[PDB]
Amino acid sequence: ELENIVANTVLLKAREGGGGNRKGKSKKWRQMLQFPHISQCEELRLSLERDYHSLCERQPIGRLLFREFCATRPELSRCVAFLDGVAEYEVTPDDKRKACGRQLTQNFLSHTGPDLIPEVPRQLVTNCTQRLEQGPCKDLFQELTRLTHEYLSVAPFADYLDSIYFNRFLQWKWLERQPVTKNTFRQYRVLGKGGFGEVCACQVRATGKMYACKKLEKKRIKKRKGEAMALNEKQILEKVNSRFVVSLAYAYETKDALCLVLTLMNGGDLKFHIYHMGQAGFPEARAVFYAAEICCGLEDLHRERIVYRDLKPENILLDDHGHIRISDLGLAVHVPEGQTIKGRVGTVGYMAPEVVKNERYTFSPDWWALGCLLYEMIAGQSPFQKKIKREEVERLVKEVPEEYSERFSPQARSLCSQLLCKDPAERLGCRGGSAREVKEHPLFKKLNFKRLGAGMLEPPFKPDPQAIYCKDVLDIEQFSTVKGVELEPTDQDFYQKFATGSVPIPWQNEMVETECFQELNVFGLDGSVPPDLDWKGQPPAPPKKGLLQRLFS
Ligand SMILES: Nc1ncnc2c1ncn2[C@@H]1O[C@H](COP(=O)(O)O)[C@@H](O)[C@H]1O
Repeated sequence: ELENIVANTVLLKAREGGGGNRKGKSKKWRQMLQFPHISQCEELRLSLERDYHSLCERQPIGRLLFREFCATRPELSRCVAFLDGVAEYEVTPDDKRKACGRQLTQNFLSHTGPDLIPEVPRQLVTNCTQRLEQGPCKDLFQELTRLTHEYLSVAPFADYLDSIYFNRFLQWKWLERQPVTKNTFRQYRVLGKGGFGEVCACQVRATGKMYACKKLEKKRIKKRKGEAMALNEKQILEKVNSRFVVSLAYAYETKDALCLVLTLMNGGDLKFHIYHMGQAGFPEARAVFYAAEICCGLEDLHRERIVYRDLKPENILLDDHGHIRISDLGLAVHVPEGQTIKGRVGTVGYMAPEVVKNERYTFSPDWWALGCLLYEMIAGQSPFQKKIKREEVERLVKEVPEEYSERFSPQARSLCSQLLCKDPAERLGCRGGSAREVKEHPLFKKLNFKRLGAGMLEPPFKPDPQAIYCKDVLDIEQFSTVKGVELEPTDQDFYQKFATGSVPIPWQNEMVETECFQELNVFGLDGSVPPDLDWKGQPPAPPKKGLLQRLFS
């Protein structure tokens, strides 16, 4: 008994605040994150490409340092501010947009004050001013935005690369490139049973940020020969950078397992929220909201020529504020432009007709599963799965249309139905509109999609922070740890391929949030209080006025 309540309260403290001043941070982090010697970077300097878009735009710390560098030179300092303005304007609602836009116009484009960029054609200045007033469109400034970046990305770029700031960046880079091992994290109670090992929470000792650790047991992998299936999930997760898919931050090995460190979703899975949450299912508004999100998620994966192939309740999780992210991408795969793929894989009941039939496809199955899941949310039960045997369900799918209980509204039916159309080439989404058409379904009346993608819409249910949304430890299974299997040289080569260590972007963001960046990066503030006496114990000319007062009365 003891054990459960323990790890439970433990986790809550960590999720709460941790250890007081040190927000989860180990009492010796400053050391864990001590920068390397400048010379230790020279190697890494040569490796990194001199690519503007890479160093100044994609890599948060990179960008930050670049901004920080710009802050010094007024001509740049103002370029940056300008970009930050447009970026805002381009998300500012219509009723306020014109008011906001005009301020930037008068601030940065004033023909009176110092000029913005070295060579700006007077045409495009006035040309923009006009187009503004009559109908303030999104891409109003794109002309200048493009020109601005063109400016920076040349000489002010080279300048930064050849600045101290860039050295500082190299240091930061070195840190992320450092080996990661068991030691980098703390462990906690498990959270669920994965396909290849337990998933438990974990904290980065040095930064104190929370993560999930998907463990995949080295042995259980060779037995099932699911070596690709692992590497696959990783390589994908690595590439992805969507708001609706869990980001991966680390990939490392232990004696027994390979690990994926993932965005810790505190609200648990939907399989929990539907079944073990009093009466089954969700009110319309709610189920809608999720589908709507999961929609964008799918959009994003598809926009990246990737098909999920495993949308279901086990694999939709919730964050602290109450948004969702698709997870477990073991089955996912990349669809080359202008091509199709055959593959009979998934979870029974959620696999689309053409899948079961072993037919070629692209993105169909996902939109199918969204139906299945949207159904399973409102209805409170799988539309096809009381325990039912294997083959029958497959048949039940191939031919038998869906049956509605009295919970579905007029429109709630129309969507689910269109998504559960057994004819792939006529199924909603797959018709030739991608997500665009699914979004345009009238069910999503009072939801502004542009905003939802920014996460600027409040979810109709905020989880209780003090709650743990999953089973207790001894209430979770464990398959027989079959012996009679020994790891051989050939496997190590793969383990090399797998454990990349820290993932650049997410690593960096962690650094920023946990404030380590700002706390550690800044140089020239500590110890800079100009000494009372010189090296030979003498006062300067003239002697510190406060010092005398400390030696007399
Ligand atoms: N990032 C995460 N945050 C919280 N729980 C998770 C996370 N990833 C997986 N789990 C839980 O562990 C189970 C097994 O992981 P998976 O096999 O990846 O779905 C899932 O069904 C979830 O309940």
